[PDB]
Amino acid sequence: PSAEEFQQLRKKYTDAGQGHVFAFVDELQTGERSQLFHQLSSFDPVRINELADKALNPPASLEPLPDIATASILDSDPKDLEQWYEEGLKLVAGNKVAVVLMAGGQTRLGSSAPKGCFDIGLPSHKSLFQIQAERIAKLQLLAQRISGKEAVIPWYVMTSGPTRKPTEEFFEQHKYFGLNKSDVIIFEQGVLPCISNEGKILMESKFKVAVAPDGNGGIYQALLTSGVREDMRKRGIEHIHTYCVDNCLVKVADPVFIGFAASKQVDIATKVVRKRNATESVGLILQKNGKPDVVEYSEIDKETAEAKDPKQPDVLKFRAANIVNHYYSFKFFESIELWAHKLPHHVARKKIPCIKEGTGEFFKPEKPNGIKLEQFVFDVFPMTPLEKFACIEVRREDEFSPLKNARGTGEDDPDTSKRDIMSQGQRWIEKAGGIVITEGVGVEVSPLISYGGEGLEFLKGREIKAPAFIEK
Ligand SMILES: CC(=O)N[C@H]1[C@@H](OP(=O)(O)O)O[C@H](CO)[C@@H](O)[C@@H]1O
Ligand SMILES: N[C@@H](CC(=O)O)c1cccs1
Ligand SMILES: N#Cc1cccc(N)c1
Ligand SMILES: [Mg+2]
Repeated sequence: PSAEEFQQLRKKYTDAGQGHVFAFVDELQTGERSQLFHQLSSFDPVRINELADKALNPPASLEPLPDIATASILDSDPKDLEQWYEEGLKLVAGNKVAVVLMAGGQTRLGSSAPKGCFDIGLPSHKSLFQIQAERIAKLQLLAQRISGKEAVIPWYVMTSGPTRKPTEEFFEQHKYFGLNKSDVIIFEQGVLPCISNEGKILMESKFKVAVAPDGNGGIYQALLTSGVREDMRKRGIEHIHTYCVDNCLVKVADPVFIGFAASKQVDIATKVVRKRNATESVGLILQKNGKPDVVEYSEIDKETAEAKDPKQPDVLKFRAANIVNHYYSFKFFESIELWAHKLPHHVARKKIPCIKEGTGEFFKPEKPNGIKLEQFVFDVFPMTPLEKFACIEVRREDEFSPLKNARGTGEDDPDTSKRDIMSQGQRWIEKAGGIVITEGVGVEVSPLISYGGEGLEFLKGREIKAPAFIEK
């Protein structure tokens, strides 16, 4: 507001080679001026230059994880599965388990609304959010069955600038899907400015810098400034499940996963499924320089993606596909301030509509004109010793069905999503003794009826005409 303050900021940016952001301040109303001022005050231009330099002029041994760090639901001792399930449910019952939902993604889907609101066309027309909340509701009920006391899994929902407000409205319109409003917290990750190919801050309007969400790796710094970590501490949380909004099969706060990690006493555990083929758009979990790590599908070499296991020439050497289902101890979140700044910035070339520095005409670029920076949630893995890390294989058909693409794509889209949920529901019923007569597919089982296939005895011997919906 004061010329003294506005000039000092203009000197900082102009000294930093970013003076062009003041190019149009004389055309500006006093409100558009204070907006430009406060947004520019929130960035350190010299820090921006450092980020841009490392992204635009940037300056190792890879093996599978050692078996001491891996497990698999597909061949664990059934006694371990039962023990891990029970211990997981006891942790839920003790009110020590929190969930962080990563829902700050806008693009491959072409929907205006947050991805969590999407109706994949199930007979219930439930959104991804609602299905996920109902797994929470159901899990809290199952855990009460082994304590006779209320169980609470707080739901921390991480949004972005783009998705925050519509997410909150959506939850409020659905009355938080029957959870207690005081146990669901919506918070927001931060942003970084978008950077041109020449290292210049890009301007979205004559008074606003173009910025973008700082990647799901922004979760950690967001846990601090939002107050979520403090809330977790107040609730006595000790175990956190973090996952991506787009997976309609996500086993929220999965008791087997939690029990497995807590009994191994790891700082961090993560779920994988067998990679479907060499080109699947998934990060690969592996051992890099003797540490647990993830190579993202956008950064891996073709030679690495196609390497083959020696005695199995038709199988991929690296096939532990990351399904974005992570466990943390609370102790680990208590260290965020020591290492949140060590997280790398990954770089994507983007077409960012902006104002031309010269004339000032808002234009959509032909070719990629700049970059976006993103920290990745899993880049904490190499901070974690192998002995404090666990990677457990799950079943894709039960645990991983991501919504990445629009209806009509043919993979990882609303139709494969719906088909996976309903194939799962039929499978559950059949194992419980039900019969599904199909004349044309599958059955949608509400999470409030069954979290993971239990509680379906009441359908033994009963015939079900697919498509069907089983609800309370
Ligand atoms: C930073 C991050 O979480 N990347 C994840 C995430 O990729 P996306 O770019 O967001 O589609 O989801 C994939 C699973 O669907 C996972 O394999 C990958 O490693
Ligand atoms: N997760 C992706 C998102 C995108 O490509 O838009 C990124 C990789 C590297 C920087 S951003
Ligand atoms: N738990 C824990 C912890 C504390 C400090 C640093 C790292 N890498 C982990
Ligand atoms: Mg193993």
